[PDB]
Amino acid sequence: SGFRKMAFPSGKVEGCMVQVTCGTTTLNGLWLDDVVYCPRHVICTSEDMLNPNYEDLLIRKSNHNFLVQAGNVQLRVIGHSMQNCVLKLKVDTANPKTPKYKFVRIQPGQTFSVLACYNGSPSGVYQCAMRPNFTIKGSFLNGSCGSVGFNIDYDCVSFCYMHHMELPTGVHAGTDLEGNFYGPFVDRQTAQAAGTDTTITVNVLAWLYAAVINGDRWFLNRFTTTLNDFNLVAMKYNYEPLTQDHVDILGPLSAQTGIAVLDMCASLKELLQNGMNGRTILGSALLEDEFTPFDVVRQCSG
Amino acid sequence: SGFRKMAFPSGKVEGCMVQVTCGTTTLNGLWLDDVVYCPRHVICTSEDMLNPNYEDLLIRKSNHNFLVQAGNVQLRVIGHSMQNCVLKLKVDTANPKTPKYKFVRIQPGQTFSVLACYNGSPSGVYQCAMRPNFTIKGSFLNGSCGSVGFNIDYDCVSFCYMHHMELPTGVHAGTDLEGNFYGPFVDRQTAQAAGTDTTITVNVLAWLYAAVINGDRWFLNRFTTTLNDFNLVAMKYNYEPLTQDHVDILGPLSAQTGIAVLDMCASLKELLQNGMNGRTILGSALLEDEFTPFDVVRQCS
Ligand SMILES: *[C@](O)(C(=O)NC)[C@H](C[C@@H]1CCNC1=O)NC(=O)[C@H](CC1CC1)n1cccc(NC(=O)CCc2ccccc2)c1=O
Ligand SMILES: *[C@](O)(C(=O)NC)[C@H](C[C@@H]1CCNC1=O)NC(=O)[C@H](CC1CC1)n1cccc(NC(=O)CCc2ccccc2)c1=O
Ligand SMILES: [Cl-]
Ligand code: NA
Repeated sequence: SGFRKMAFPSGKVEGCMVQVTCGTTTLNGLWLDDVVYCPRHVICTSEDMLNPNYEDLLIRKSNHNFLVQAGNVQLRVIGHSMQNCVLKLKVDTANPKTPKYKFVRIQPGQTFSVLACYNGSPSGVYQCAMRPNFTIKGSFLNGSCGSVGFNIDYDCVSFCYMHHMELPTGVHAGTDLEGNFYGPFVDRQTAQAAGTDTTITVNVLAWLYAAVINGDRWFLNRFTTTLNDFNLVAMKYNYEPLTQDHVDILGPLSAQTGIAVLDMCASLKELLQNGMNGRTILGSALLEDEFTPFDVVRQCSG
Repeated sequence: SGFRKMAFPSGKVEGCMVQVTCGTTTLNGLWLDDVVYCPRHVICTSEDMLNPNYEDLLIRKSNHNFLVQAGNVQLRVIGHSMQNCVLKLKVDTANPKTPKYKFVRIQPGQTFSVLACYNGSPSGVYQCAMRPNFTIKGSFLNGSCGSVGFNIDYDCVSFCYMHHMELPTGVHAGTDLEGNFYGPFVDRQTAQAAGTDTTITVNVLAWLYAAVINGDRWFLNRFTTTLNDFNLVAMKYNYEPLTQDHVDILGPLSAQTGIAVLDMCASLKELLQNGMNGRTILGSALLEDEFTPFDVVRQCS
């Protein structure tokens, strides 16, 4: 038993990480088949950052302006293509380490794993949620851009995130692997607002289920609640409202523990209104909202 | 910026993970060169588990009893050697994915990454600290035995831990790769005590430093304390006493932040003496002691 923030093993993705250099700027790219994917701002000087015209800036570049290094070997860039906020460099070699893979767009409240890289070398791996405001609380220094987030489904790597920038609050923003931002963000050096973050209620309920599986039972009451009653309490503590769909998702955990989703909602209800009375839950003094029901099932059952 | 529990990438160690079967028991092994290491209780049936004579139990086994599998491939076991609490199965083939590696015995206080496996398939990676009472707060289901813990220095993999068992309190216990148990534990199904854990003081300071680098400033104070003054309040709140070596190890974070180690020791005296009152440092309402000074550096420069 036990319970940690756990990430998918990084192997299949370590094999796709390369270094991309354009003049002064070097950052990380994703080499799959004969394409390398990286953020388009690789072309920007720090002058360009304030207010780039990526169209004009890319016309100034030719394939030979792009240095791609796979470990100790360079890959000749033959083509290049701007797709929204990513750059696709067509290269003369196909990644023989290319896994079975997918590009997906994750939803708020869903988690993925981040392979944090620098100069095309994997440095560290960790688990993130896409916040309801389409930001991530990651760990990125300069040189980490084009690091990716991913899930594995046995054989298949799902690529969902590429890291582009850090916002004034210290939270991070990136794109899907077709180069569209999550949220109202642009690849430019200007102060950008994220908006009010909210707690991922369905994930918090999942965490409380993980707590009971691991034998923290003190916060359980014999009470139940309706979805509407829970929700008008919840709104008040800035909690994402809970739909029938969120209940159907929590179902398998209901069943592993024999506690109905709505009895657990009554338990959450009481925690927001009473607040933990200096007790802990999975040795935490606050409620955790970055574990999906899938995360909890993956770990507390497989 | 930002600050996360980070694990080393698992690619190198994923290459070395195999499934080992003895009769009915199946678990994870580490395959380096032409040798697979695994926990020895692989030879046990669940009655044996209660009080095993590993010597007489191993005697009954021959190489053919030992099914080893690398994905779909069967490796021919051609020799077996019990070393403390690990089995060394010698096989006909060198792992061609064997990284540069060492076997190390980490100290209490130090972190490593865990690659959790089932049926010789990696499933997840997480970061642990070795507790002062030689337990780990792992995440381990049945099948995870033979899961290994490690650090990476550039290209070289330091193997430090192999998973054997869960204690009555929910924490986990294992061996180095010479199969000596971390702590006063044996591979018997019998209730065993870890006894009093303590807070790793040097880690709390490094984490306080991680906080300042990230702009959690609020707990900084005009004051500075002495080691002796600091340690008197440490003894009380069940913290490991602080030594010159600990100050010396915190030096580089001192350099990065411009905050003397004993200025920061005074923010901590403060916090233990007044609790946090439910205020948050890097959005934790409790003090974190599972980040080393090297882990904060590695991640904050
Ligand atoms: C990547 O491009 C990279 O890793 N290699 C170059 C970086 C990674 C960043 C920087 C540190 N942490 C990260 O996550 N990305 C950037 O530097 C972006 C590029 C922009 C999309 C075009 N970037 C550029 C300039 C400024 C910022 N952010 C900040 O300066 C902090 C927020 C802020 C606050 C006040 C006013 C403006 C901006 C940035 O992220
Ligand atoms: C491995 O043998 C394995 O993965 N094999 C398939 C497991 C790993 C376990 C599974 C659950 N969590 C883990 O860490 N290890 C064991 O099953 C050990 C083997 C014995 C050392 C030789 N093991 C066997 C029996 C019992 C336990 N522990 C418990 O039952 C919990 C603690 C407890 C409580 C009260 C009284 C006694 C023990 C065990 O870890
Ligand atoms: Cl906490
Ligand atoms: Na916490």
